[PDB]
Amino acid sequence: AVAVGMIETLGFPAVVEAADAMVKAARVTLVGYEKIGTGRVTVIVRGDVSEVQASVSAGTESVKRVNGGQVLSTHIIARPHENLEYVLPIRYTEEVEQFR
Amino acid sequence: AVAVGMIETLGFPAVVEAADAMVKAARVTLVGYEKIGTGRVTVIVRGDVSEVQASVSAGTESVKRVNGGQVLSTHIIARPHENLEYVLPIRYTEEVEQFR
Amino acid sequence: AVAVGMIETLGFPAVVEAADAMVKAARVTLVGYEKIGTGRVTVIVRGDVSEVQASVSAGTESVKRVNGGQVLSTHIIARPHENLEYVLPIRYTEEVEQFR
Amino acid sequence: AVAVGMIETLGFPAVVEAADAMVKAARVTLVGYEKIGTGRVTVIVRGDVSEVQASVSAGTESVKRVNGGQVLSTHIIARPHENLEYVLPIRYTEEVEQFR
Amino acid sequence: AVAVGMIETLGFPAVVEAADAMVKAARVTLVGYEKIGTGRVTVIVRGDVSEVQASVSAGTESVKRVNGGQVLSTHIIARPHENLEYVLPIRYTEEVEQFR
Amino acid sequence: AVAVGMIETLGFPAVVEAADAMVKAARVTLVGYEKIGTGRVTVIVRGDVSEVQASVSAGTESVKRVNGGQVLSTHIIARPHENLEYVLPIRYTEEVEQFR
Amino acid sequence: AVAVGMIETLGFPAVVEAADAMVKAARVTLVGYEKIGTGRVTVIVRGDVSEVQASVSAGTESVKRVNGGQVLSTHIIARPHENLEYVLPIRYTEEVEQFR
Amino acid sequence: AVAVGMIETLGFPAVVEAADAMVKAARVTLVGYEKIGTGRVTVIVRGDVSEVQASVSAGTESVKRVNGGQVLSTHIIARPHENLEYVLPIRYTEEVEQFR
Amino acid sequence: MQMAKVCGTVVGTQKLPSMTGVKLLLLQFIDANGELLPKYEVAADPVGAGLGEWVLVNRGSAARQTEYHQNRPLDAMVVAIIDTVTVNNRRLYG
Amino acid sequence: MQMAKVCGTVVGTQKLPSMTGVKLLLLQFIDANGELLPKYEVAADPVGAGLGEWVLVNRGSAARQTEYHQNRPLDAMVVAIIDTVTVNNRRLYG
Amino acid sequence: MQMAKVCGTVVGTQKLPSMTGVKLLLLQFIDANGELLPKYEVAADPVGAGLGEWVLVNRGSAARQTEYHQNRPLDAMVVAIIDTVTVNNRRLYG
Amino acid sequence: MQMAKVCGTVVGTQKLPSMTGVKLLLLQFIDANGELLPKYEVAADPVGAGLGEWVLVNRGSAARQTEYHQNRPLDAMVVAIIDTVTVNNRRLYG
Amino acid sequence: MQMAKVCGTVVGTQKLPSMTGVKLLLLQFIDANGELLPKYEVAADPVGAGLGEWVLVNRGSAARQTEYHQNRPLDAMVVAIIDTVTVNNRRLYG
Repeated sequence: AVAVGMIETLGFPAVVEAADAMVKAARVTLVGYEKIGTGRVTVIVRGDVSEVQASVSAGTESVKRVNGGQVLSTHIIARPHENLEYVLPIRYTEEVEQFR
Repeated sequence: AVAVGMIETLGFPAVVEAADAMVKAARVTLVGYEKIGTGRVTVIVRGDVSEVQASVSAGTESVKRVNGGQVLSTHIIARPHENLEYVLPIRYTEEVEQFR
Repeated sequence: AVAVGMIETLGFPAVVEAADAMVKAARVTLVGYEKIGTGRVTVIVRGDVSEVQASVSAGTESVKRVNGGQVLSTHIIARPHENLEYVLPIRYTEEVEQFR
Repeated sequence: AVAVGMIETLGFPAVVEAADAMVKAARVTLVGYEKIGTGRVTVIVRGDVSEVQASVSAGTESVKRVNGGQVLSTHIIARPHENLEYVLPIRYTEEVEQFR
Repeated sequence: AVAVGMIETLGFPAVVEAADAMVKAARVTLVGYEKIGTGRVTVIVRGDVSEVQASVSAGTESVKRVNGGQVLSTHIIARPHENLEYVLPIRYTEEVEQFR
Repeated sequence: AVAVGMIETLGFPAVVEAADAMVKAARVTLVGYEKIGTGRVTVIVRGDVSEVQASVSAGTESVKRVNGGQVLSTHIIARPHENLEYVLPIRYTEEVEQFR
Repeated sequence: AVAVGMIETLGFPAVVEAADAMVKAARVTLVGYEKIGTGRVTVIVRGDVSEVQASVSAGTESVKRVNGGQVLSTHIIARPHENLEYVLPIRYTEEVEQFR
Repeated sequence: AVAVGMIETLGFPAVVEAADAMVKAARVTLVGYEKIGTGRVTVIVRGDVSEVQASVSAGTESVKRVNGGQVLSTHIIARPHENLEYVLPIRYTEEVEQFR
Repeated sequence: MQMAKVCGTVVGTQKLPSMTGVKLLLLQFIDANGELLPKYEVAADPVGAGLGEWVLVNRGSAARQTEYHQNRPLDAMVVAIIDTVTVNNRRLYG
Repeated sequence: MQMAKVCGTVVGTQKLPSMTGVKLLLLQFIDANGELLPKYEVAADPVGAGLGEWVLVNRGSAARQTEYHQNRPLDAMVVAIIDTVTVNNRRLYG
Repeated sequence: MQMAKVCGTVVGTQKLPSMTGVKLLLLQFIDANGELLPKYEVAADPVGAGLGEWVLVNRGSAARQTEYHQNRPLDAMVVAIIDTVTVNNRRLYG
Repeated sequence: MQMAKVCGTVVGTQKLPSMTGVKLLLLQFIDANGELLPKYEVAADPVGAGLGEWVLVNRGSAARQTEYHQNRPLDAMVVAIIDTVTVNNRRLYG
Repeated sequence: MQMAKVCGTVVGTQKLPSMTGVKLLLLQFIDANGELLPKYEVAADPVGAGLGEWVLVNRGSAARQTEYHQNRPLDAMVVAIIDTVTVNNRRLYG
């Protein structure tokens, strides 16, 4: 399907700067926001592979300009399986259909 | 449009003193309140970027008077993307529109 | 019932790459996604035991592609009891019936 | 497609004993035979992933029967993409349709 | 026009795992397969340059799971000259036009 | 005759970057692609002496930007004898007469 | 018969510079071009024994102009048997009869 | 007009081998021959600047095969002034007009 | 510095290895009166700026001074997001 | 250097941390005859100049020579407040 | 940086010895709207770019930052091949 | 370098301390044919040049090369007084 | 770099001591199609170029990279004599 990028940060000010710099660097759609405990917070963007690679790489460098900000894990899946959108919270919601 | 500032503290008494020092120091509206686990609690203010910068600097110094709380991370975004208000809890709620 | 494969990772970008590697490696269906705290996130696949063994081993190696990703625990149950699908989130939901 | 097993040996007597051990150990079809230089010779079997795993492991142990035989590389792909059979010599030919 | 990416591995089981990981990771078409001697085997993918970059990086990491094979050289050309399709075997063949 | 330039590299991703950078640096025609064993691959360009000297010198520097790419030998013959086109594979084929 | 001169080099750019130096130095006809593996490439000239000796000596010294070029073996047969032209590729082909 | 290249050798057998290697390497015309004392002998070629550069580099390497001769000085001027043709002996003579 | 308006983003995947992680904004230059000039720039963006903002962008060797752009081939960099522009004691922007 | 007239100030709140404390002036370039050119600059101002003043502004890496602007991303700086300009032995300014 | 289109190649044989091995591309600048400007550049090309492509071109001493152009007399360099230009959330190129 | 004509002097008393002792000339650029262009510069003058002379003016960091302008905020400098301009083997100046 | 045509020479006798031995060429810029632009430069000429020749000239601090122009106040330098220009696979020059 449409490519998915994830940036996991330790902290909410670092994950908002990650989410803000991703949709400002390229034409991606921030679709998701996932908390899994112990402050590990992940934002999920969708878009083309050129946009997601540019957004995640620029979103990673912007978190290390935040005091107390730390990137735990970043990943880009260029072509996720269509099974993944129904189970994992990486799919487009109706709140973000204007940005697709 | 309206800037966003975040202060993440360790502990709830530290995050109320941070939130109280923010809306007293400048013309910002406390709109949000985020818990991500391990006691990491974030308050979100909205205002002009000059007012958000003065409030976040004042809310950081007020946690130092709370014994048992510390500022983990602060961040200020001058103009967040409109994708962020639909995914992240940084938007104006209808209960806080009297303070805008 | 049909076999269960589980990969538990520390982090959400590691669990989406593990889930995407699993359903691409073999004829398994990603049916489940479980958060239990401290960043321990588990994805659950269903399929034949040879396909589940081929997927779970392939999903473990793909977490090494993720920076900051770490597999905590993997397990494969070849023939789970029928009691487990009514209590534990290892069952086929209606949303994933197209991938079975 | 259906699964692919490859055993690469150094030497032609080792690759015929590997190919004969594979199709006797399980319900796989030897479909391919590839020379890439420096004595690196690869035989390719097709079958179900449980049969391919049982054959490729059994074809590796039978090269130890051959004096001067050495397994260089083994690999099993549980679900190869459909693009690979039109480029790589892993496909079923018309001569091996009686053994499928 | 369409970008070209190459992964050269030492060994045929490593070059099939590289080719299988490339067309699964992104929207590329495996079009070619080249042997130049000393066991050096090269697979050629065609796609967009962002998809080729995601394929070549995923195809490089998947050779590390093959015991006995190693990546010798990788390269990506964003837009090859039209001279290269007639001399070098990087062009789309009619057997693989269904995967374009 | 018309000048001939050769770049011999160890590896097929290095020889495609050599062939691509040669016809992009100057007005040369890639006419040939020569395998002599042990991975020694030679691409052959034709053109004017100013074009071939610029292409071979820029093609040599571009190969040492490829990982695993190594230039073995480069040469430019500014005025080859007309005996050499009938014996050696350095002549214009009909596939490359549009680029001359 | 008419004398045979052979220069064997390691590499294809060295063997074209050896062949171009031979037919310029004397009245020899380049008739042959032989690959035997491991990059050992041989060019074969025919002519009078004084011309073949003068060309093979001049073709050996011109490989030192090639960076990474190396002469492995040179030999001159002053009067080869007529059996040799029907087995070995040292004979005058019809394409090179204009240079005899 | 056309470029001018000079090779100064120590000795007359070295300057004839230098002049013979220049007009064989590229499309240059040997036009001149200059003696200035202390055995310093110069040959002057005219041609295009790329052809003059290829001839001077080949004429320098050919003096190394002469026992008792050495290259003292080489130079290439891409387009000499019209003043130099009337003062310095670098112009085309009447006898060399067949080789222009 | 020059005043510029963020008009878009430039994404390049085939680039130098020192150019990775660098966010590239397409900025159109604006005059002192506030009108868009027919002149643009592509600049690195360390100060996170979105589409429509007024930015200060420098030129040349000053783009390599922010201690992580130092050995990077950059000749333009957003150094500030403009809050307000006052011209002749009159607020023009903000 | 160029002659410029101080037309106003530019204030940015989100900037680089090395841009903190730098006073930013909006300078419109004037010609050799004293008329305003349709070209501007935003420059650092160590020499304290107010609105309407004639200044000399440099360009490029000369703005980073002031031993407190050295590692700052500045490509323009007011170096002097113009007292007088003489053109063809005739006083133009001052 | 500037956006440019590769319109051709420039080959010089008589040059400085530090200029050898440098691939020189004739690049015509394109505007932010996508049309060709009447302005060109000759730049070094480390990122292998062919005729017709859209490239990012830096100017000045940023061309000497890629650790092998360091002591080379280069004032322009292709730093990236443009994949996508998005202007006002609308894809212009790619 | 550019050819320029000395059209006057610029005197500033309120300046940087590193700008003292620097003689500032108002220089109008002339074209290759010899006419005055509508473009000027203010440059440091180490080579003593007076009103009406033809000078060669460099710009950028080349103005800081004469070992007493090294840490001075100068982006323009008279490097030569023009004796003769010969265009197409015809003397244009001198 | 820019493509320029050698239109003449500039001789200055009263100059800086570091400008001694520097051959100064008056170069008019040519466009990408080959016509003469109304813009010139005076550049140092280490690669010996005569009148009428097509040269590549750089600008700025790249003129000080040829290890004998390092501390010389030069902002322009002929780096190559153009042998051939190919535009859209068609030979424009040479």
